[PDB]
Order: sequence, then C-alpha cells, then structure tokens
Amino acid sequence: TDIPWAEKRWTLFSTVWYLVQQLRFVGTPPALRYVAFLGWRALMFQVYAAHKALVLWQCKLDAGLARIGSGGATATFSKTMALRRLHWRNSPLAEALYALNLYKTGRVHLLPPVAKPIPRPTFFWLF
Amino acid sequence: AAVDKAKVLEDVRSIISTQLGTELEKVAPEAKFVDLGADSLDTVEIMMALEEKFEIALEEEGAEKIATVQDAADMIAAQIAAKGN
Amino acid sequence: GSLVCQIYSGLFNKQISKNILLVNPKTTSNNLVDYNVLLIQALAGETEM
Amino acid sequence: PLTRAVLAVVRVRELLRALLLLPFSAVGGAVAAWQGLFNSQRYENFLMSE
Repeated sequence: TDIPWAEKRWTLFSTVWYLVQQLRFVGTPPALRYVAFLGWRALMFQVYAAHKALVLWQCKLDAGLARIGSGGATATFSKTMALRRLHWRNSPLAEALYALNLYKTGRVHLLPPVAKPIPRPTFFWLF
Repeated sequence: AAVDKAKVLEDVRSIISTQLGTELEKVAPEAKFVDLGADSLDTVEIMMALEEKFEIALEEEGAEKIATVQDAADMIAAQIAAKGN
Repeated sequence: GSLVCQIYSGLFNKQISKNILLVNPKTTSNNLVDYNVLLIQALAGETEM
Repeated sequence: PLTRAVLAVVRVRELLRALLLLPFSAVGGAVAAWQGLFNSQRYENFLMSE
C-alpha cells in the first residue's frame, strides 16, 4: 500500500537486478533456499555476538581515555553512547570528534548530535 | 497502548536475576543496581539482555536515568506501548 | 493478510476449503458501487488468481 | 554354558550381517534426516515468509 515511488523507478540497473532476483525466486528450489537461509541466520548470530563484545571493549577504552582527558576522578562512560554504538547511530566523524572531546576536556556527557538516515541514491536512467 | 505491567515486571526481574546470579525473590521491585552485585560496565550488559529478551530498542536518554528495576520495567513498558504508532 | 500469505507461498492448493460471511450494511444510495465485489476482486487481482 | 556362547557367536555373526549392510542403512538414515527437515513448522514458516 505505501511504496514510495522511488522503489518503482525503472533504470538500467534494476532490469538486471530483476534477472538476479528472478533466478533466486523462480529458478531455485525452495529446499536449497531454506538451507542457505539457516546458514545465513547462524552466521549473522555469530556476527552480532562479535559486535557486542567489540562495543563493550570500546566502552572500556573510552572510560579509560576520559581519565587522561579530564585528568581527575571520572572513570565513567555514557550508556547513551554504548546504546548508540550498538544500534549504529553514529557516523565515524562523530565518534572521532567524541574521542577528541573526551581526551581533551572529559565532558563524558557531551555527545555528537545524531546520524541522519541515508537516502536512496539515484542518478538517471542509469541507476 | 494498553500494556500489562505485571508480566513485564516479572520478566525484567527474571532477566536481572539470571544475569547477576541472585535468586529471584531477592531482587525487589525497588532494588537498585549497584547493591545487587553490579558495577557500571554491567548495567549496560543487562540493558543489552533486556533488549534481546523483549526485542525492542531502548531510548538512550531514558537509559541514562535507570536506577530501579521499576523504572527499567516502566521504560520497557512505554516502549512496547508505542509500537504500532 | 493470511489469505494472501498462503496463496503466494503455494500452500493454498492443499488447504481445506473455507466459508466466510461478508456482511455489508444496507446501501440504497445513488451509487452503483458495492465493496464486497470490490474487495474480493482486489484480492483476485493482487494474487493473479 | 553352551547356550550363552551360542547366542554370543550368533550375536557376532549378525554383527557381521550389519557390517556387510552398513552403507545402505547409513544412506537410508541420511535420506530420512533430509526428509525430516521439510516437514517441521519451521519449513512452513519459511515458505510463508518467502
């Protein structure tokens, strides 16, 4: 019912992606599709576990660096930034500016604004 | 919209218990998070476990002001409340 | 939604048949329209049955 | 004394029967396990999401 008229653009790229998708949906038997589905689910679960571990390590490192930054007592981080890192809400420039701000002034509660959603790239009849 | 705070509170208590290693009848509906055997880099792990259990996304500012399992349950209930709209 | 989900997956050629009541309020307005036929023909068009 | 050794040697020779019949029963178990995936509720959930 609500498809945004930007997903129904006919381009030279979409008329080959059509071949790919139609292969996947009509030329493959559902059994192999199912097996591939299970494997992909398992892989993505492992990837998520790895990402969570990495986020935790990042919070340690930033809590450690804010100490050098402010110099004094704060060993703290912000749960805000941990959650925003786990949900992919920061652009790389934002985390760089945040690292600098921590290492220079502490202020562990001053965070970059937010990342805005990426729009769908269009060129012309090309893609 | 209309959410059953009872079930949410029960399951939040269960998740906290199972996460820390404390028996369920010890974690009181008003017990804070440092007194129950948790620091600062462990109130975020139980936040992650809560999101994983309920499959919702926690708002971040409201997660900076969580101190009692009651407020955690209330945040989660408010998230589940506004889902379709 | 369940009807469409079934038809598109092929699992509809092996379900037990069904009966459904479509109650529409009494309409004697100046219109020749009827949303029973409209809804069911829209369902027959969405799935190409 | 006698009957126990007799049933034991028949046990061993039917184990022989099993050794000369291992690949067939193995591939039978394999095709049974393969046909076991495509009758769960998981597989109908998958078909409906597809």
